[PDB]
Amino acid sequence: DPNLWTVKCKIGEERATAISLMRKFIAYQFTDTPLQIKSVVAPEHVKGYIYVEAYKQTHVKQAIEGVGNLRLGYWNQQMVPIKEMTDVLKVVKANLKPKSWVRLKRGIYKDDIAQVDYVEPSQNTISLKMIPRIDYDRIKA
Amino acid sequence: ALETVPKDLRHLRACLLCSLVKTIDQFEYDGCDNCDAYLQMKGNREMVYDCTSSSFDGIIAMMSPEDSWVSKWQRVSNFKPGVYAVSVTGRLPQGIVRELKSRGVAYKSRDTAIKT
Ligand SMILES: [Zn+2]
Repeated sequence: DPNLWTVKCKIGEERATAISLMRKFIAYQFTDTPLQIKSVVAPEHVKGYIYVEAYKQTHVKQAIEGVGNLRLGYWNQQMVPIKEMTDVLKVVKANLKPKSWVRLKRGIYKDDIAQVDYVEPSQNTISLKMIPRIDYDRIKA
Repeated sequence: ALETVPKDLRHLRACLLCSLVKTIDQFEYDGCDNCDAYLQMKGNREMVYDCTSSSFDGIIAMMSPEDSWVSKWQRVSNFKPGVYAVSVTGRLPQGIVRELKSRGVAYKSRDTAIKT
């Protein structure tokens, strides 16, 4: 059973980190310097450090050498105990389902609980059900 | 290979059979690399938007499914190494699951995420 290591990354650059290390692996699997990594875990609920799969601590050091996104947490590679290989894959309740209850972030109905009606397949806009709280143009000028 | 890596981070989805995480251009030009004779999602956009959805989370760089602890837990060890997901929510309609049982493909719920 392979071990899991924790490396430090830039905040905001998790998916770019994963999509860059995957292309390094594919860019070096056929040379004289391959990569000994199995996978790299990047949860969407975290922000700041990622997870990597390797048997020994020298493999992560000889695999992440040369990347500028992982140059900060390069001098230290923490190790998790074996019971933490499972809590990493757990996701608590994507988040796109009709007839559900979402809230707003910007606009006038901030932090107001609404409902979804229809979803646009273009992934551009979404239908919402809220209640207007305007004055019907009586108080404002 | 170079085809299973999504080129752009915008408009990417994940399937409900092998949790294949790619961009919307590769599911239409090439499709599901882990199932092409049972799904046939290359050559159109209705079948790509029908089975494969965007409601998914969690990203893993599967490289050696024959030797890794995560690949056996997600039952993705008999698949091609590449971009996969760990919780792909949703369900197939009662229009493509009936043909999968008669052909010998047991459609499993890949959603390992807990509900409340
Ligand atoms: Zn699939």
